[PDB]
Amino acid sequence: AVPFRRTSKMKKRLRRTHFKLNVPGMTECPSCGEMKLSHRVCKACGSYNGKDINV
Amino acid sequence: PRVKGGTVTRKRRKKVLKLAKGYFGSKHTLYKVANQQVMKSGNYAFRDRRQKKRDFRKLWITRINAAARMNGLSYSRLMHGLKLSGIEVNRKMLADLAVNDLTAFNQLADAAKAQLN
Amino acid sequence: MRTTPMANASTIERKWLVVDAAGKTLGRLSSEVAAILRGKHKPTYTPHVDTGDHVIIINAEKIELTGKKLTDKIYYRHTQHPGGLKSRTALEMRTNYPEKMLELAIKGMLPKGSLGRQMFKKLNVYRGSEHPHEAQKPEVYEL
Amino acid sequence: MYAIIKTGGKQIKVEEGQTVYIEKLAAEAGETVTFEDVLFVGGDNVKVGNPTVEGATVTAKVEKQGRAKKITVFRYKPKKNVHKKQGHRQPYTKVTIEKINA
Amino acid sequence: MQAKAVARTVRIAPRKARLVMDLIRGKQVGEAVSILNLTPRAASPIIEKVLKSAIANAEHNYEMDANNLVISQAFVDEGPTLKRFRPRAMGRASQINKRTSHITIVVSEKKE
RNA sequence: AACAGUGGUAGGAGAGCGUUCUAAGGGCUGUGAAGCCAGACCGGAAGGACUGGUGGAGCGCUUAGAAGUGAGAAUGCCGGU
RNA sequence: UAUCCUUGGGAGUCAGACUGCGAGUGAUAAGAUCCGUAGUCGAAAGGGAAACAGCCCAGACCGCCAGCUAAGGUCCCAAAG
RNA sequence: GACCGAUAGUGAACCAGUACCGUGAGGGAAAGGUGAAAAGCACCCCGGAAGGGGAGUGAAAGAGAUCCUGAAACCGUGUGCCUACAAGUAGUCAGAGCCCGUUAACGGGUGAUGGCGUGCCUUUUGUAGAAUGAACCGGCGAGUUACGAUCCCGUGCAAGGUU
Repeated sequence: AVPFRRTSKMKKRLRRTHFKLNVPGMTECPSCGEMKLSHRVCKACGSYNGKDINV
Repeated sequence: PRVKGGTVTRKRRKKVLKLAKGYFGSKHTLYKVANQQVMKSGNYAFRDRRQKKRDFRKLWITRINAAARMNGLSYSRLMHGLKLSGIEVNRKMLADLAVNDLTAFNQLADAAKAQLN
Repeated sequence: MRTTPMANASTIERKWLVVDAAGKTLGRLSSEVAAILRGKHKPTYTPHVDTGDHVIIINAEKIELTGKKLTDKIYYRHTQHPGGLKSRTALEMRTNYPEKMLELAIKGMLPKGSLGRQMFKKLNVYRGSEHPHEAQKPEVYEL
Repeated sequence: MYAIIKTGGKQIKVEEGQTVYIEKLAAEAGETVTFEDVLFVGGDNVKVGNPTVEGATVTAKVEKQGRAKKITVFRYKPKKNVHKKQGHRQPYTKVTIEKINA
Repeated sequence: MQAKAVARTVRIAPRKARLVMDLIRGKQVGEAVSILNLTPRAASPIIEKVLKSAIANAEHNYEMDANNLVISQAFVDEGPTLKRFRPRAMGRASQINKRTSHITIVVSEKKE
């Protein structure tokens, strides 16, 4: 068993789609004006049970 | 004395792919498969011009036969009785007039029965 | 010409009628019902665009096969499961589920692909009393 | 008015005040032709039986000759390689009725 | 009107980039950029890079507003394909394709 | 005019069409030639041609004669994918 | 005379395949073996046989939503008592 | 030169007996185009850079340094129509909704129902095959030329033709 046909656009697309990449579950943190990582340390104000590191 | 190539060949090719246009993205983007669709479409056409004309008979009669039944009469003796009443079939096709005016078909059905009494 | 009087897709009939299968020989009843479902009855186009008449039975009782085959006409189907071939005799089909030997007996007499089995489902049958309909006030009839 | 006329070997349904696709029996451009081969007038009256009604005579204003578009004819013979093509054009005429004289 | 830049000849598959590409379309620029900047994905900073230059160019050079921009539309197509042999087992050779692709983006104002 | 008609593989027979080329009577083109793509475009039985867009410098109807003269087929051939 | 006949220019074909009718073999296991005849398919549609090359209706040079009809049917599918 | 025009014409148009291959004599490739004029982008900005983005150049920059005209296969983006109860070499015939629109036939776009349809060659009695060949598209490619023989048919002469 190995391909017997060239494979049309219809078959190929039905396969490769029905699922798609999505962005991570980042939250918008208005305390630094940029996205943070939900329930994880923020990349611009340190938010995760205290805020003190802006790196 | 050497042939042009290109353009000339693409003229001949275009006819096939135009007749096979509107299908898929594999039935006229591919020449060798487009060829096969043109054969089918042309053959289909010609046979069906005669097939359809006989099918119309096998369509009007079906409608008429039912309508006739709602006036106490069957198609076989309807058609006969019409010829007995004036020497007119009056076209089975044109007895489509049972849709347009119900009144006409009703009295013409009774007129059929008249010579069968 | 090139065309003729015909049905439209805005042409809707779909009348509801009481009918009984009780004391009816069957294939005398079911055949003539199948004709009307197929669109034949109308003076207008029969298969392209059509509306039949939906029919609801109240009482479905005794069917006559006029011999010994009333109680011994064995029905069959082959359905996916390792047990395959399941069989049910006429005698017990009449006793319970007599609906489904009158249901598949008008499907068997209808042609049609997709739309035909859709309109078909609106036909019902029962052995006791069936007609909750009162919107269209189903008209009595017997063949 | 409901009426029917002979168009050679066939008949066509005809009302009044409407165009009809007919066979060329001679009817070119702006002229006037009649159908005295009419055989039904009614739609509330009957004239069957009565082949050819002489109580009527349809009048038509000839409204152009058109021509039916080509339609593919073809013979493919598979495994025998034939390729006979044709397209069926053929002219036909059109007339418009507007008055069925009694 | 539009904010515009394009990247030509960029090692990244059409297929790979296609996923991320559709996901930023119709999206607010301010949100899209921030997200992309820190992700484990490697096509993310590249599509970001081009997007930021579209903003940059639009303002500085021909005058536009960067506070009104969204992402109008975008697409990705394979550019040239540079076949290279990689000695495949069994005395054979295969053609690995180090792709160089054309990431196309049309940013624009739509909140102006 | 009337009258009859059988049009199917192997083949036989009769006419044409396009393509390149030389020829003598003629004619277009930078304000857009050749090539390219769309038109519900028209005229063919079929082989066969018109307008807009792109393009950016050459093109061709008749009359004749000549060919590297028209591909869906031998894991055909070369490039692209 | 859509006949023979004579001459000149090109053929293609060599298990045909299948069926009925008539004679012979098994005094008639065998997609068993032979011929006189015609048919069809080959090469040529469609109709009826569920479909089912070769039985049966029959021969497609083109459109008509005109009619009659064959084999074969008329309760539904499968036109139609 | 009634020779060919980047697959043609020499193996080799072009920095080819080169590249590339075997121990070896030797075998042995592909590859043309920015403008008429380089004026091949002054000047600037962002991209770490790779690139672009404005401006200028010039008839032309969809001629901007990998570029003539640049099709088709191939792959994304936008839009009209359409599909989540169904049976198919995808059309054909016929209705029907929605959308659109013809210079003229007055016309295109689509697919929701019904009837009907099993690719082509190879090879035939029969392949739709569970026989033979093809990933696809484009271009490329196989009935020839000469001299005898025998007929054809067009003309000049024709008891003459012919060096």
